Amino acid sequence: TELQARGLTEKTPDLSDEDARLLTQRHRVGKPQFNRQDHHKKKRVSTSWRKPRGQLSKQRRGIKGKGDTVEAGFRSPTAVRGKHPSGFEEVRVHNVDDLEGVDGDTEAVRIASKVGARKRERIEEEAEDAGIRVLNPTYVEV
Amino acid sequence: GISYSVEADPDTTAKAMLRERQMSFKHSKAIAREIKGKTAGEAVDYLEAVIEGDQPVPFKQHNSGVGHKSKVDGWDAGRYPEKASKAFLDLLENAVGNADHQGFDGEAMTIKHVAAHKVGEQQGRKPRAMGRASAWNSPQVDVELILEEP
Amino acid sequence: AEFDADVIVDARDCIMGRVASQVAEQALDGETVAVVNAERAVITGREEQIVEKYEKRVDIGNDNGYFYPKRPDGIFKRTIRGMLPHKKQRGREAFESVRVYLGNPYDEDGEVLDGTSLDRLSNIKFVTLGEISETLGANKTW
RNA sequence: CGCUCUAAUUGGAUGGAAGCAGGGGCGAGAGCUCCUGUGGACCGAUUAGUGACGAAAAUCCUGGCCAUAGUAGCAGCGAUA
RNA sequence: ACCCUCAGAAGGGAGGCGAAAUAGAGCAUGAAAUCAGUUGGCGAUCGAGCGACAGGGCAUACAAGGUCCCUUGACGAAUGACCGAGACGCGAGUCUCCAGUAAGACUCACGGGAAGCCGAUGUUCUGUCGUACGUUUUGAAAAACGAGCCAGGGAGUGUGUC
Ligand SMILES: [Cl-]
Ligand SMILES: [Cl-]
Ligand SMILES: [Cl-]
Ligand SMILES: [Cl-]
Ligand SMILES: [Cl-]
Ligand SMILES: [Cl-]
Ligand SMILES: [Cl-]
Ligand SMILES: [Mg+2]
Ligand SMILES: [Mg+2]
Ligand SMILES: [Mg+2]
Ligand SMILES: [Mg+2]
Ligand SMILES: [Mg+2]
Ligand SMILES: [Mg+2]
Ligand SMILES: [Mg+2]
Ligand SMILES: [Mg+2]
Ligand SMILES: [Mg+2]
Ligand SMILES: [Mg+2]
Ligand SMILES: [Mg+2]
Ligand code: NA
Ligand code: NA
Ligand code: NA
Ligand code: NA
Ligand code: NA
Ligand code: NA
Ligand code: NA
Ligand code: NA
Ligand code: NA
Ligand SMILES: [Sr+2]
Ligand SMILES: [Sr+2]
Ligand SMILES: [Sr+2]
Ligand SMILES: [Sr+2]
Ligand SMILES: [Sr+2]
Ligand SMILES: [Sr+2]
Ligand SMILES: [Sr+2]
Ligand SMILES: [Sr+2]
Ligand SMILES: [Sr+2]
Ligand SMILES: [Sr+2]
Repeated sequence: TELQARGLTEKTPDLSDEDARLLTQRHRVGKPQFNRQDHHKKKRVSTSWRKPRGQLSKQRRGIKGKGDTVEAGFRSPTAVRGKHPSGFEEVRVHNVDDLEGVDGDTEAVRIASKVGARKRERIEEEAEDAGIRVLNPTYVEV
Repeated sequence: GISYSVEADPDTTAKAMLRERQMSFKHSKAIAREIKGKTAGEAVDYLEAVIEGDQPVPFKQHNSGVGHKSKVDGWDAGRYPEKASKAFLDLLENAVGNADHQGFDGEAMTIKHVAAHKVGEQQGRKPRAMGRASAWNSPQVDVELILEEP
Repeated sequence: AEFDADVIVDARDCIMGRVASQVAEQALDGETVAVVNAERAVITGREEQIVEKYEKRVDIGNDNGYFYPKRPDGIFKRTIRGMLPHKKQRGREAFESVRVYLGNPYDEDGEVLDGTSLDRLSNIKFVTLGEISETLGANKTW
């Protein structure tokens, strides 16, 4: 009658006190957009980052209000860098044999886009049995 | 060409289209804008009064240099585009005709949707001074119409 | 017409700019102020130079215009506007909630604000706002 | 970091590949990735290579397109029809 | 094909074929510039590098993000009191004690709450900063030079020798 997701959708990882502190920090602090200078002024100039090279560039010179320039000081904490907002470390899966060695307490799984409905059904049920959450589940009518 | 940009329920609706019409697009936007909401019969009487010069079509967007008309309400500029009005009458003759064939009361039906689209230009060239030539094109217009039961 | 004022100020024998500075401060704090007896408001100094400044402001202008008020009604209102960011939303709201009057249209007597009063027994070099307006050419309607 | 094609190793796809549109997540970032729709046949990853490999600019080139504008012209000529 | 419409082998409507006609003839896909219609936000008293960062309004089907608010409590860096008591100062005010105390960013726990609700996205409002970009130049917002806009194209390569 209604749509429901396959697998352990509500599963949360068990992180140490320090890894949860750092995850909450990354979420609070965030980071600026880091879009290219004047991307909004010209349609031919895309949003993708390019170092402002111009000798007179306001952003290059670090004028306040012209946006933050990419620096190493903006990096996220090592202990949490790359984690999903849930706290899980991602493992990209293509088949059933890719689920082997995956710890469902630390890692969650993301099935590649290309993988069809047939192979997805077999990956999803074998993941639920192994205690692993699928980040992109199939919504079946139950 | 175009396709109907708005959904239409066949049981309470009648459709019609004009293809690659060599008429002014600017005039077509203005006519469409003004006849929308009106009854098919009201629109026919309106467009006939325009061809006669008794009723002006408000030119709200394409009005540079257009003189003011007293009969224009809430606005100032307007004209009497007969060519595009005669073409819209062909569209309303078709629409009401399709309607009557389906068992509806064609004239009494409300114009739910009417929009003009520039499908292209019939390329032309005009010789100018100094051994040079410039464009002299004709706009090709498509216009959709969806009539609905009151 | 009625204007429900929270504060009613008596400008009589009071130093204009000092009243104006306080009325501006209060209008930005949300108060609905009404300056009363503006014809009797005072401005210190040598009359000849004061009138020279106000006469120059009347003679200044072009096609764009420089509308300078001749009546004490508007002169006090303009003095207040120069102490308010009238172009900004908050500033315009503050200014529009302040009104200056000739005489006293209210039943209540106005309050004399601190530090604004001028002791006539101690000062001879000053002018009444109405005296400036008569020299400017305004019709004495007070 | 990204692009092309080669190779080894190894995967995905008509139970819907690439591409495109809109949207979610990650990376300081180059960029990676997922969802939905469209599409309807191809597509990756790692490693070692290959190079006609990355654009906002050059009065840059080609194509397309908007404003200009329903504007100028469709009068002027000793032939005013 | 048939039928209706039409001046009509046009076009249109209805209909038929096919998995698909948004595969219908320069007919795979169908980007941007850009146009018509329309939705959301703003809007006819108000100021211009168009934004970045903060914070508010209004707007939001699912999916791929799931957080967020308030009482209270724990922890508590730098910093750090009011009141009161005593004592100075012409005075504004100050010293001593109270006290490195109460407080103090972040984080967490119990209880309660939100699901357009938190994030995010669109738009708009407020605060702060802000006269493009690239080039030339001692000095560029420049009344120095280039570009109408978009897409695609567009610049360290080969041999020999060292
Ligand atoms: Cl690094
Ligand atoms: Cl046009
Ligand atoms: Cl003037
Ligand atoms: Cl201001
Ligand atoms: Cl004196
Ligand atoms: Cl913390
Ligand atoms: Cl080089
Ligand atoms: Mg852009
Ligand atoms: Mg004119
Ligand atoms: Mg010639
Ligand atoms: Mg390998
Ligand atoms: Mg290129
Ligand atoms: Mg460059
Ligand atoms: Mg060109
Ligand atoms: Mg003009
Ligand atoms: Mg004659
Ligand atoms: Mg095609
Ligand atoms: Mg020089
Ligand atoms: Na009128
Ligand atoms: Na009128
Ligand atoms: Na003075
Ligand atoms: Na003046
Ligand atoms: Na907002
Ligand atoms: Na140059
Ligand atoms: Na420059
Ligand atoms: Na200059
Ligand atoms: Na041009
Ligand atoms: Sr897919
Ligand atoms: Sr216009
Ligand atoms: Sr004050
Ligand atoms: Sr489109
Ligand atoms: Sr190249
Ligand atoms: Sr044109
Ligand atoms: Sr003639
Ligand atoms: Sr059909
Ligand atoms: Sr200014
Ligand atoms: Sr402490």
